[PDB]
Amino acid sequence: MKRTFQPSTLKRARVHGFRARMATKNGRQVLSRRRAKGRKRLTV
Amino acid sequence: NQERVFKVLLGPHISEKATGLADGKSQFVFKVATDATKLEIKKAVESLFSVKVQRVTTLNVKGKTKRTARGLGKRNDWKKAYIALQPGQDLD
Amino acid sequence: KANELREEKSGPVTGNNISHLLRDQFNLRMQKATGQLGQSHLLSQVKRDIARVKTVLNQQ
RNA sequence: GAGUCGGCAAACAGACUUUGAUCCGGAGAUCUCUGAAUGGGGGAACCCACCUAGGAUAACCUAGGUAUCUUGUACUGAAUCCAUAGGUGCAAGAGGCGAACCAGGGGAACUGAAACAUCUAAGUACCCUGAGGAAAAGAAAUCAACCGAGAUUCCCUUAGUAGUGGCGAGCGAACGGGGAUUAGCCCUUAAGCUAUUUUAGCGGAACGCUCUGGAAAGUGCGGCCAUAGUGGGUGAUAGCCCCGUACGCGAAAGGAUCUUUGAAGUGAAAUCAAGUAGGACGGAGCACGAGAAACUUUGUCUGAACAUGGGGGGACCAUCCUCCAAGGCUAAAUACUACUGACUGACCGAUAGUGAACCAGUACCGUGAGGGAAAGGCGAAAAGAACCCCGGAGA
RNA sequence: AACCCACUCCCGUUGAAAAGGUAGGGGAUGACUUGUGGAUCGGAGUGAAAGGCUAAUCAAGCUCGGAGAUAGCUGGUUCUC
RNA sequence: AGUUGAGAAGCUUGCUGGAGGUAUCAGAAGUGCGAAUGCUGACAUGAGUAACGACAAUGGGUGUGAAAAACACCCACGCCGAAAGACCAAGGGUUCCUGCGCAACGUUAAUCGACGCAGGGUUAGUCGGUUCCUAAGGCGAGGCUGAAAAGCGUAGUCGAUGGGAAACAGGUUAAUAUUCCUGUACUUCUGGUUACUGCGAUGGAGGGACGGAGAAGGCUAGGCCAGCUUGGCGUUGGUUGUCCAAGUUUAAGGUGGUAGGCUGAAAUCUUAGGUAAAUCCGGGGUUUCAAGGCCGAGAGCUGAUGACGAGUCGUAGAUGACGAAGUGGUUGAUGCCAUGCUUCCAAGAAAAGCUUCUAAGCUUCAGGUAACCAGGAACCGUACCCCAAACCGACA
Repeated sequence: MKRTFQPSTLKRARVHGFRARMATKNGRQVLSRRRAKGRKRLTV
Repeated sequence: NQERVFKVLLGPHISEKATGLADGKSQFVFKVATDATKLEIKKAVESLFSVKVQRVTTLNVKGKTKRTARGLGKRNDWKKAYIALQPGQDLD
Repeated sequence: KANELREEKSGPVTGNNISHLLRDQFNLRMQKATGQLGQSHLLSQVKRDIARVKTVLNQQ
């Protein structure tokens, strides 16, 4: 039956994208923390 | 510009679908620069081969992806233009 | 070389020189795409020769 | 200074020899699109543009410009007569990021008390805002007793002492000694001043025969070096085979540090103090939980003397002592390490040491924040097995 | 009848399936079903109300810090004489 | 393997191994494991046991090959056919096609593959995007509010699942076509030219612009029948037949203004309204006339003398050329007219392009009006799957 994940690219970018994280103040701290660990991606 | 004409063409492409195309019609396949418009390769054919061409179509190719140990390999991607000449003046 | 090019020629004369070896760069990209280029040393040489004449123009 | 075309790794093609080719250091030129991202928007690495001066053929290209806020500075001018708001043009600055350190704003709970409400934990964790290479603090309305000491900051004692505390758990000074370091001055505002090292290099001493061995640095047998003898690595154990090790020279050119030096700030460089001191309820900080509670603070309400005054000496009062509050400026001793460079180890030796010696914050697991592995070794040298036979022309 | 839902029996329970299947059932022009896009969040939302749902987790999620929380309670504690 | 001590343990040697080891006596300890439903790799018993994923069936032949129940072709059986067929949207990300392979994968074998290595392969003025305008909602200069972070919101500018120009038919391919090719079309823009001429806003008006249910109709796609061409003469009993099989196709656009619907029209003066103005709309007065006018499927004619066509003829296996009939009668939709019509209460989106009005400006060049040749239409996505072995469920 209906599993709990139905994919879409327009909903993914507006919630978890870069311009969404960079807009707020918590999200810019999510960027610096995830960058300074050294991850390859930063924008899932 | 004085330049920018000697940049937008990177040679022919000849293969099974391009060999039969240039014989039955007059259409020649060039592996053009990575970002060029339909005007500025209409001019770079009239300047570098001295022939008149009626119209030009283009398309983009995605690079094929290899999967091996210790990496994924994305090959380079590239544009491609079919140059449809006049019925005379097949080019070189 | 570079000491040759600083002999004055001009802004225009060396400015004519660039449109010469862009032809020689064009013909070496056409022959490589086809089957006939053995002198692979020539192909990596005019890249280092266009760079010289652009240097002696953006400075004097 | 004779070889070279980066690493995981072959065959092509070629550049210079004795010097500028690789190769190392200084300075410059280019520097696509994203990102504070800043011409307007966006789903980060995309779309649509204007303006100006030039060039270009019914289709464009060069070259710059074009964000908001502060300050200033012109021009401009609403209801409104004047003239402020407001609007444009220009100049200068800021914005973002970074491990810890410092000062402020806000500030828990578990847990202790063998339960638990005061109290501890604790003004600790965390969250914001500033600034600096350190910051803050500092030049007596301070402490001592009738003797005297003269800024602050930091370590060692006084001392787990006087105190404080459901007088429970607990929390805990000062005075005085010993040290480190050794300056004091005054008006942002009556009337202000606020010469050496460093990034590249170069020279650098002394050994021969003889055995065994695949191969001598080892067995033998002698000699030499020394301001450099416990280094590395060379076919096995090398002061004397190779690279290095003790001293000097530096350096076109930059950098920094002390100087002269330039401006300006670094700033040597004048007074002084009104809604101020005190007071009354309500809170904080003082080791100090309304306690005989001094003193500093400030949310509400009030209010002085003119340095013939004033305020301090732990309720309070008289006598003595000692200092000038309501304006400012300051080096040194001090705290820290994301980043370097030398060195050193009664530190580890691939289930240890970083999560990570291996292409590791990777693979993978998650809508996300986030979590997060396993993985070293042929030989001195590829000399990495020509050729033959069975096999699918393979394994 | 499509379509949405889940009343009964049997099979399945190491399933084909971390909730299905084959037979039968109820609504089926409306207090309907549904596609795309948005809004509401942790002593806080939503709820024709069952303490139900909020990413297979819910009488108060998930993750990282305080934090090696506290355990008069269980389990274990390595060579000789 | 031997041997020595009360014990922890010590000592000497045979083989493998191929470069490090530590008397003695003192120090420093990450100092001694069988057990913690201990932790991480290896290997057992269960056990060559259960299972091998719907109870839509396969049986021969010929081929290739080292080897065919499963691969290819052939002949014959079965099964879905409101899907087990075609196509768009998501989503995926080269799985599509061809050479070369078969160790691993695929619940077995494989010469086969959505599997390895190497090449190839997506063509747009009109189809979807971008560009224009907006709904819910987001962000938000200035501005208020707040210990700090920040919160709310005006101008404004983003946000489709909606609203805004235009194309269809046939050929071609190992693999792409409404994109290339032939054929006939349509829309918008720029530069000249010519004949002239009141141009102008983001501001007014008009329009765009819409609910449920129901019923009259009118067409059309499609489907059958009957003719008509090309071929056939048999199942053994019958069948030159009033028989048998197959084929009888054709678009967008032009012209046309019908079924049917809505609607008074025209002149002329005037005006407390359209936040300014208006020659536009609104309101008022007179007069003349029966109504205009605006929408609108579809038929017919044309596109089309053309294409396509069973076939036939010229390794004729692949191709080159030729090519007959191409018509009438009926029955038709849940498909278009219909964004209509009537009825009922629960009273049924916005904004722009489009048409017109004028303000400032006006220099009436500019700007507009037709007519005309001349040219242009940028950039992204186009392969394959899509009730599925390619997407969501750890899996074919």
